[PDB]
Amino acid sequence: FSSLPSYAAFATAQEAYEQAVANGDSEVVLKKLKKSLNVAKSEFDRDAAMQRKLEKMADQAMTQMYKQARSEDKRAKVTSAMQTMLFTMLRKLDNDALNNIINNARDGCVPLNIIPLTTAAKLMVVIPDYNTYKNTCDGTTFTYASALWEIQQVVDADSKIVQLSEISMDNSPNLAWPLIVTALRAN
Amino acid sequence: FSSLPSYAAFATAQEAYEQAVANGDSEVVLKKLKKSLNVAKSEFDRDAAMQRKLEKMADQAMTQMYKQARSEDKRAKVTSAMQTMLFTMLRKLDNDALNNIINNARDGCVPLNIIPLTTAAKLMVVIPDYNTYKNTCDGTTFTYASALWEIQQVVDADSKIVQLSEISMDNSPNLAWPLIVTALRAN
Amino acid sequence: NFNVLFSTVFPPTSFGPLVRKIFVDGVPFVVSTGYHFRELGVVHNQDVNLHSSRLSFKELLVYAADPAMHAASGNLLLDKRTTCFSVAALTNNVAFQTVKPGNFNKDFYDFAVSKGFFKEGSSVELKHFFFAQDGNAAISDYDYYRYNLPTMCDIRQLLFVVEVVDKYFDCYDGGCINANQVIVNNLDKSAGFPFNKWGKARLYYDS
Amino acid sequence: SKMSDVKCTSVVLLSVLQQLRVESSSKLWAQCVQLHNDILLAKDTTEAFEKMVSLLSVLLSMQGAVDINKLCEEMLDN
Amino acid sequence: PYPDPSRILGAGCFVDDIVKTDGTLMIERFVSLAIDAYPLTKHPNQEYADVFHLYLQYIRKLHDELTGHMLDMYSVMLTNDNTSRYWEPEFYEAMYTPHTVL
RNA sequence: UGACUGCUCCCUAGCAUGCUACUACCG
RNA sequence: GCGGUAGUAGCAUGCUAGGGAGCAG
Repeated sequence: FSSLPSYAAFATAQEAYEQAVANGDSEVVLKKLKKSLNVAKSEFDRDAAMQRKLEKMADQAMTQMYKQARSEDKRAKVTSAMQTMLFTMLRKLDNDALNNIINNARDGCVPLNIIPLTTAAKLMVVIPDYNTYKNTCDGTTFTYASALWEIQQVVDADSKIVQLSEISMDNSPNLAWPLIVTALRAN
Repeated sequence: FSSLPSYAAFATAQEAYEQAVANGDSEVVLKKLKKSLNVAKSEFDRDAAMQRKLEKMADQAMTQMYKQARSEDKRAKVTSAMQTMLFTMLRKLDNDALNNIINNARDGCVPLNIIPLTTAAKLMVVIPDYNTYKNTCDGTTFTYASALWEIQQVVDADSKIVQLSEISMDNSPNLAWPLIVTALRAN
Repeated sequence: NFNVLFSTVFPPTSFGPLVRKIFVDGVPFVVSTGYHFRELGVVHNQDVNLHSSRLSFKELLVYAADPAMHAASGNLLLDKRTTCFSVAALTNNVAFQTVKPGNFNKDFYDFAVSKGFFKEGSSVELKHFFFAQDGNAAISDYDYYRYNLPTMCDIRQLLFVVEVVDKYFDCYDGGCINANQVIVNNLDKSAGFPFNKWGKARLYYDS
Repeated sequence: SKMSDVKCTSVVLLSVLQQLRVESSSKLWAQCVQLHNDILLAKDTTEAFEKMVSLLSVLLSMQGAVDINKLCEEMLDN
Repeated sequence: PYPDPSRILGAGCFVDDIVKTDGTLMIERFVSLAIDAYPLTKHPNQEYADVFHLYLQYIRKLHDELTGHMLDMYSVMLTNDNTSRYWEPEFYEAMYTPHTVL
């Protein structure tokens, strides 16, 4: 803002004109002073305006390109995360029972609702009350979905271990009742 | 805005021009004086508004920072504030049962379960000294929470049953004192 | 209309996505390549490739939103709290979510009381509060879908009611637009199921 | 004016109870929620007071929790 | 149109924390709530207008509290330029008069 | 853990247009 | 003598962008 190309000419002309004015010369030198300084300031005006416009344009361009780079980095990391999640969940497919039921299909297509029903290894049961409990998972082994399951653990709504010896009719009102039963496929 | 050099220059120019005009003069002097005056007037008038905008903006910024600091402070004392407020409203309610149970808890006689409302169901409290037993339990009836209850069991810190006739002024200080009375709500 | 009536005979485990096994660089996947609707019958996908090289971004997005892998890599679940069909449990624990009460503005209440408000027998009283809920509330509210029953319609009358409704919806214009003409407000909101583990909608509209 | 006061006090009491990690016990939290929701729907001012006594008994029967005596000496509850 | 007064009062008294229980931090909540509750002043019943008047007085009290409460410990001096419009009925009456000024 | 729409108020930044003003150039 | 042009300042108007909040289905 102080070392512009026209600054040298403008300042030198102003200094010379004002020295001539301080010399107390005639009115012609004053008119020449006025004209020269007017045109000098007029030419300095656009040189002082266009540069300021250009700097702000350049700054906006820099900001936009920086934010584009940040967006690309975020895209790369989300892609890596999704790939990791998929390849991690792949490793639990039990690839022998799944293959055994896939090959029985006449064209390779099977409903999705029967894959956990015939290939899962663990079963979870949520029991509202004792009357429902004694009709579904009474004892230590029960049958569901044409298979045999054996109990492995029982917890309550607070996630604390509960032993089957205290799930009775008398002791029922002393438990956080939304019980969760975990079993394993037998044989 | 009378603390800037622009104001000083404009004031001196104003005084000089006003004095010259009031003295009476020609046209060229007036033209030169106004040409040297108007630039200083514009110089003053620009800053006269720029300073105001700066000052109001600074005031708004300080306001916003005070608000943020106060909110951050306020969201870190919620437990104590809520407890103090709750006990203030509990004072203002002025109920006899609430006052009774609050004083009882303040002296040491707290309950062990939820106070029942039916004509049945068991209530258990702890009586740590003989004076509380003297105040509340007299005879075979129990007065708690502005109600009437009937004692049916007394248990000590050693869990041995103590009959009601045993408790007396000098006959008490040979006992495990944190007694546990279990009563039912009288009709 | 006829499919709605005829679909009530067949077993309920034969409806939904149809999956099969595809290979990506020699590893096997499980993806959905069709659907079996109760109303629209059997629908098969048109662009399915079994053997393929490493997949792109939109294929990852499509395969991460399919319930096939999530259901096939989970445990069996038998839930007796509700009567709706259950598929699988994604974890080893059941989540119980509660609802908290509100916060009391005591200064405003005192100011209102000091001006003759909330007196006995007044016609203005508080009946709007923040109600709290216990652990088993989400499933209890979801269990209200038991009021949805299969319904057959009078087709010869619906085919005329639809014409009258279309006459009602006649003063507008519509069609498809490109991806650069879509207007979205508040891009700082949730994105869905699998996607809420990595960011909001801004992340997926920028990436 | 004696009813809105008890409803506001019940709201504050439930907030205080929730701050003390009470919802880590499903039965107690369910009972507290039921009482709090029943107070706000009351129409007469006797049932609300007995339910208020029952709800306050939950906070009083927790030894460590809070200091009844300090909170009573701060120009607060008598 | 006018709403149920109980809804407006309940919105005034019951909130989520930080959003209220300190009115000075958010005075623009009560301005919107008073905008919603303006047409209650033409109701033949008397408490209905009292709701709107109470909201206006609370807004003025909150502003005075903020200015004094900030001038006291700190030394920042506040001005009341074009702020009194929020506790006079003419700012709210203009939202129900046809001449869509936004 | 926080969905899809619609309307309204407040604050800041930019753009466009208009009004007035101060200098300067040109005829 | 009148107009045009070039900067500069204040004021007003409508959009776009960002943030905070309110109501309704």
